[PDB]
Amino acid sequence: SWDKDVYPEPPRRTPAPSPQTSLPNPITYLTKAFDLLVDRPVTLVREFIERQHAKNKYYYYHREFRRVPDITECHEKDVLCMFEAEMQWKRDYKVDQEIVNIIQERLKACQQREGESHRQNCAKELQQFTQVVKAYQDRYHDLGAHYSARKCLAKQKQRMLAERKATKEAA
Amino acid sequence: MTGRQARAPLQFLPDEARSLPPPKLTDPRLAYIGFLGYCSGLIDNAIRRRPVLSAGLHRQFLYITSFVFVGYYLLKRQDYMYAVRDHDMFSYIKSHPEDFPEKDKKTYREVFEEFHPVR
Amino acid sequence: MNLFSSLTLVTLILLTMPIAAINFNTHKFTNYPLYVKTTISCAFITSMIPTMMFIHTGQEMIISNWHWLTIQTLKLSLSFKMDFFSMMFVPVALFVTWSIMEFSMWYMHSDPNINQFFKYLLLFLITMLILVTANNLFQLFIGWEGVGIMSFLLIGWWYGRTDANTAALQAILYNRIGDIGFILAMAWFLINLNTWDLQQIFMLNPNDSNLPLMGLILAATGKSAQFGLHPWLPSAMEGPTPVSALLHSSTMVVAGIFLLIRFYPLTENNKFGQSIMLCLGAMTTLFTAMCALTQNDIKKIIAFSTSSQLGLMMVTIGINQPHLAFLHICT
Amino acid sequence: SHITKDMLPGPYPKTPEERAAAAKKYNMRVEDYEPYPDDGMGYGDYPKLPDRSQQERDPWYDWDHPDLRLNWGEPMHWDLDMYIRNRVDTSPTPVNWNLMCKHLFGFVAFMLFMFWVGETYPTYQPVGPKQYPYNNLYLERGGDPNKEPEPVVHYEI
Amino acid sequence: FGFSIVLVLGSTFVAYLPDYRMQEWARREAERLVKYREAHGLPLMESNCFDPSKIQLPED
Amino acid sequence: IRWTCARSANVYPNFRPNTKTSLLGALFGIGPLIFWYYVFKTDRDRKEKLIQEGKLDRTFNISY
Amino acid sequence: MLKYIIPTMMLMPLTWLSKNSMIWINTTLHSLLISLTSLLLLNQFGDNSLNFSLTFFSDSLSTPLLILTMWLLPLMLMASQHHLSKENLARKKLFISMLILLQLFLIMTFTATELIFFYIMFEATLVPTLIIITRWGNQTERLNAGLYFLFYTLAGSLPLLVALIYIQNTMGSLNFLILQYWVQPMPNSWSNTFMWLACMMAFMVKMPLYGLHLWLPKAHVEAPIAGSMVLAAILLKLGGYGMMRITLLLNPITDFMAYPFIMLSLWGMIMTSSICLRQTDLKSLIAYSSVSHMALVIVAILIQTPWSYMGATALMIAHGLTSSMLFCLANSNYERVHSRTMILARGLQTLLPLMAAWWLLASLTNLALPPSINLIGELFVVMSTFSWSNITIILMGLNMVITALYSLYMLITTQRGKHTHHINNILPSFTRENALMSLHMLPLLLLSLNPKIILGPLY
Amino acid sequence: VVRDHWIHVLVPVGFVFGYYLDRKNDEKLAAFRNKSLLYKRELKPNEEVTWK
Repeated sequence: SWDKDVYPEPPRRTPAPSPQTSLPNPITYLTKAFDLLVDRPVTLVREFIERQHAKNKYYYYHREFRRVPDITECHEKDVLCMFEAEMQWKRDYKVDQEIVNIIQERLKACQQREGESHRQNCAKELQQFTQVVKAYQDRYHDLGAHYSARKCLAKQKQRMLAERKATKEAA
Repeated sequence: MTGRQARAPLQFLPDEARSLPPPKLTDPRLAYIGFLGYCSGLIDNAIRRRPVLSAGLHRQFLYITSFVFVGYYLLKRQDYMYAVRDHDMFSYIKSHPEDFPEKDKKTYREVFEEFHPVR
Repeated sequence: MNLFSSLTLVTLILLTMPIAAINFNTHKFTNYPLYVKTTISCAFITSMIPTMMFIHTGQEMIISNWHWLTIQTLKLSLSFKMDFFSMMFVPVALFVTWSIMEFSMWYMHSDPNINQFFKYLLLFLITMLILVTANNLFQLFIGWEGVGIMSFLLIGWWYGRTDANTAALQAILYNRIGDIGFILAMAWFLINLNTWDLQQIFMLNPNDSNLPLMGLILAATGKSAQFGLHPWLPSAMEGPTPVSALLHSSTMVVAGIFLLIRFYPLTENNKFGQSIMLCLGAMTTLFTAMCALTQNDIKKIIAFSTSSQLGLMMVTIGINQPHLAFLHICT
Repeated sequence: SHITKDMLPGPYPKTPEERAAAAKKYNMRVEDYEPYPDDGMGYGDYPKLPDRSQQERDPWYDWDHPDLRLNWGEPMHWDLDMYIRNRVDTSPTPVNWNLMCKHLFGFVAFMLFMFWVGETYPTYQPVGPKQYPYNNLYLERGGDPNKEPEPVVHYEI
Repeated sequence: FGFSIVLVLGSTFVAYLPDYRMQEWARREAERLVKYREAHGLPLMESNCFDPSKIQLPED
Repeated sequence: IRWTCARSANVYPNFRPNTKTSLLGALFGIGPLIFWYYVFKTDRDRKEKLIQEGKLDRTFNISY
Repeated sequence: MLKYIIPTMMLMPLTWLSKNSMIWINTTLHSLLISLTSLLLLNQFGDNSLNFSLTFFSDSLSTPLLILTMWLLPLMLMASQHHLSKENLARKKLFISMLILLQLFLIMTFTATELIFFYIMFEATLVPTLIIITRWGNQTERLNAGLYFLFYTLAGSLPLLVALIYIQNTMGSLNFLILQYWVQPMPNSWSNTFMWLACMMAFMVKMPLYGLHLWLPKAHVEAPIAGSMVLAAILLKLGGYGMMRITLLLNPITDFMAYPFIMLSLWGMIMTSSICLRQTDLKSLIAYSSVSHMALVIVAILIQTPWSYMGATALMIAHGLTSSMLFCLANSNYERVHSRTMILARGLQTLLPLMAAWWLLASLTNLALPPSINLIGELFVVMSTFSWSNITIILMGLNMVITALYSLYMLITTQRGKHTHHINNILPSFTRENALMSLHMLPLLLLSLNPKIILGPLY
Repeated sequence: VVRDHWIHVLVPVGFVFGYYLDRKNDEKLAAFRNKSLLYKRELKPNEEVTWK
């Protein structure tokens, strides 16, 4: 299962077809025979396997880590701060990429479920996609291959100094 | 780097060399030396046409013994030489505080280095 | 619907037993042509049902699973999508191929290399199916180069005959010029829309799109025997008869225009694009019809006729009318 | 094995003994041995042949090598890998070569110019644009939920 | 000892093992973090990954 | 055998550097290389200056 | 890691104190055991590399190459009989122990930490290749092959030592981590240009780049099959691995000083794919094919994208398997007829009707048939270089076209159309060559299913 | 059946040997037993170990 909070669904909408025919309805005959002749034995087998696995219980824990401070609270060369600093940063980097993946899967689900009216009621999800990806583009983009942490902070300092000079000139 | 008490004659191992830790039994370097000695006895069989691995077992034991011994003395001398080099370095550190000043740790909240992106 | 997805995925997986069967049997089944024909018939009857469900209401659905190398900000799973084209083309192609299975039972009565022939022909069908179904665009590229190389093998079925493998060389070369156009298209979609998937392409419609449209145009005119890059077509008629029939009836001949059909929201606008579409198609159609006069080999004539009809479909994409072109494909 | 003097250093000179040697070596007629000549492009002393030679050699002679028209002992023209049939077919054409290229370039040039004449001069059946219902069918193009109404209407005519 | 002990056992052994380079860990961790940043209103994926209080621009 | 030994191993002997050999060598070996070199300098300096202005379409250009 | 080092040593006195009809089973069996032993290694996770000592460690660049090495040894050791089983017992034992010492230095090289230790193990990788190809070089110019070989590799790899010692005594020690965590950028004085030029030029020589690929073709056309497989797969991807590591330093000038090498690599990639369209000596087509794929590797290394490094390592491993397999097939054909030429041995769809299946399968991998790994490599490198520039795709696609046509020419030239019918000595296929093909093309398709293993550090 | 042939048993013995020696070397390398900021709990419940 999942968290429907973080994977939202639009509320369900289904009508009932009302013939207004006299052939009638072959596919209803087929889907009833399908349910009785396919969906029954797999239901029984899943019952069997559920008992055979719930007879004894395992658990797998979601791994969680602490928060070792920063690169900005680390000294000159002095590796034993920088090491924890960079592994903390790189684990944030991987979880940040997967956040981008989750936003994109929401966007695909909105494309398929909203149908051929594209620009109807995906635009808030499109809005937050362009917001988060403006952040990602501004923050992790043009560092290249050997990103460690130091180029990241260099991009940070240089970016906000450029913006500071820009707002100083604009005022 | 020069002697440093060649005054104070040649003295293959000084009597100040009986404070360092000795090389232990079956330390891996003299194990390598013994392997080299075994191989030396083996090629010693191999030069002449006497057969390998056999008919020379006293010579194999001889070459093993002699090379392990010589390597043992040189391991003791080697450890002494690095000890005297470290102690002279730290003595010249402590002798003059005036020329090796303490680099105050400019932590990275204030250190400025530019970016130069690889696109 | 569980019925809908279940029946579509088994229409896939019914085309997967027989290759593994004669890869695992080694006791030569006499009933092997009858076996491949009856599994194509069973794939047909499973494929008739959800298309009629689709026309019956809609319920227009995609499947997407088993993601591998979900590396950076993108991801790619094996995924394919049931809208209209990949929904109800597959019965026509299976039906045509079922009849050609009959006809090649008879026509190839006199070769002991018949079993390998049916293995290649079913393999070509699998790749044509995975081409026409997918929306994850890497899987489209899988189907692309696979139908190219099965075209290579089945044109070069009769080894010997230096003209035949010459012809197969031309065929695989114009497939690779289709490949240079297609990978340029994939390049632009990756570096400017953070994926290569149909749905996000349609979601975020760009403004400047001339470079990927030129790439797609190159892909179609490589793949589907259009002018400049047409003349691998009598070359393709060098081979045996039912290979040629399936090669230029529906499968592998329509894959060039299938792509341009599939990107109709992107080729809505850019009137420069639609002008390129219909001008190129008119050029193809006139040149192959003018060349089709005064010919005397039958298969060269039928191939030139199929190039003329494909040029009509390029013009049909030039006007904003994609679904009539799909109608033209099936008929 | 193979003799040392069945390799091949140096070109043609001097003409008595060296051309006699190459005639004995490459198994050719004496005054049909042609080196390239020596512009120093490599090329050693290997012969020139009449250079097309593979949609030649009409296929009913029944030589030895069936798909190459070999006869086990011809001196084998230098560029043979470009001349196996399946690579380059130099048939004597039914027309010319100049007539071919002039007519092909002429036809494709004329048709592309007619395409340009088409591109500047469209057809249209004489009809104004459609009457989209809500302000050129706004709110269902690219977005714009409450930003700006864009007022433009249609009248019954 | 080349297929019957190597190939199929290697097929199992590399078909699955734990999350090589922390993959599904990152899936579920991003799940929980984005659910938290929806459930407490603050914008998801804050830009400026280091704290601007702990930064010092050199001056002109 | 005689054709193959003439084709590969009997090139480098024999040779002399002629005007035709040296001319065609520096033409067909260095010409395309230096041409492609200048055109990639030109394309790269365009794109560097243009995104240095900042008015490029890299609104989302992550897969670099 | 010494758990892998020390049985690879103890596989050597094994081969001495076995006898006739007794060396073979021991060597092959135990080498396969070591292959399982390093299949155990792949644990590598997340934060960093994994450290096998105060001395050894493994990046995830090093794990698939290391497993490829321990896979490729028993394959090789089976492959290199029937062309030396009729030579003497002592010389045969010397041959097997030569290859084992070779593998030992390759494991030493791939699991390096210090780049000076890496350099020592680089040229210790060199010296058995020399002795094998010269002692069984099997044609009249094995002399010149070994001579060209060793002088290109040393005289390119010689000043690399000087540059690394200079870096050693300007920036402390040489852990890959302390090469990292402490590297500071170095500007555009001309000394920096020469230092970068020294390091990158030595590995350029070992890739090859285009102006230094005539190192290669003599050193593969006049090699035995064992040294050829060794040389191609392990040594060329070893050079690529070295540049992949030491490109961590000297990023702030590689942009300004990387323009000639990319252009050399691109125009040479086109020229090399063209030059392998018309040659005889079928053995050499795989060599020029290898130069084409390594030129694409070098494009991927000098552009510095994580996309580019993922494509680079996949292209490395897939081309290693393709070239090693295809060398083994060409040796099968040369065992059939004593020619090595291309246009002679023809036919063979009729005869040996399943040797052609392996030719077809390798030829389509070298085509980059799409579920395979080689297309994954080439595709991501093309994506990364198109983000590098909007123009280079002319060269990449034209490489794809000419690669398709020469690879297909290799397929349908020698094994299509008509047997020359004065051959009458080729045997039907042994079990051994069928086993060798089976050991190549099961792992290539099995990685074609699940390839998340072999992508690089920037996964 | 060991004295039948001792040739074939050598490489797993060597593998176990190198594995044992890497155990001993990393246990000589037992600095920072709990002193990281990220992996630091109390020794529990009985005997003073977190990796061995």
